[PDB]
Amino acid sequence: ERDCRVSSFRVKENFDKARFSGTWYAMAKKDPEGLFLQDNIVAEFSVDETGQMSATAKGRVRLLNNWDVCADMVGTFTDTEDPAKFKMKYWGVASFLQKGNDDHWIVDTDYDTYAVQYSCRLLNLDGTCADSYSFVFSRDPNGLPPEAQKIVRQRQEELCLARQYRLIVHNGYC
Ligand SMILES: CC1=C(/C=C/C(C)=C/C=C/C(C)=C/CO)C(C)(C)CCC1
Ligand SMILES: [Cl-]
Repeated sequence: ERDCRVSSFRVKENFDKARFSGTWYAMAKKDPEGLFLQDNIVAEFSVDETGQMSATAKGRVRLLNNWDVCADMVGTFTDTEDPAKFKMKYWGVASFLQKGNDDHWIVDTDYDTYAVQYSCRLLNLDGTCADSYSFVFSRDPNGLPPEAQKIVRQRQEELCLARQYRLIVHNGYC
């Protein structure tokens, strides 16, 4: 019954880059295919005088055969016609870290408590996502208050992802 076409997904009305700036702690994630950030994930968002949003991110990644490594990433966002939908060019401060360019949607936020992010890297032929990821962020590293949690759960369901998240631990690995 639920519409899981990516083109159907609502995102944050009148998204405000300035209000979104600062530190966001990843509390949960739905993983894409392939190498991804593992845990201890913290993002720092900024916006400059011209209005270009950028970010940095720290987090543990496990390069295969179980090598751990605190990845240190940089992201720059290109605006689209939708104020909450961006193209994110990203890379690591080290050359060998993953680079690429992902859709970056702010699905919902209240700016001072929670944010829900979404990226579809590849569509299915029916308009659903073949390869997605999603972060839930909190301003407080100790987690969301119940009212925000309940909103986030609704957004998770709307993205057709609600069963597919895992919690992210923060234990000082970085
Ligand atoms: C950059 C960046 C983001 C995603 C970064 C990613 C996905 C990094 C992946 C790194 C890997 C896989 C390293 C292993 O080589 C998110 C969406 C958190 C917003 C904050 C800025
Ligand atoms: Cl569930």
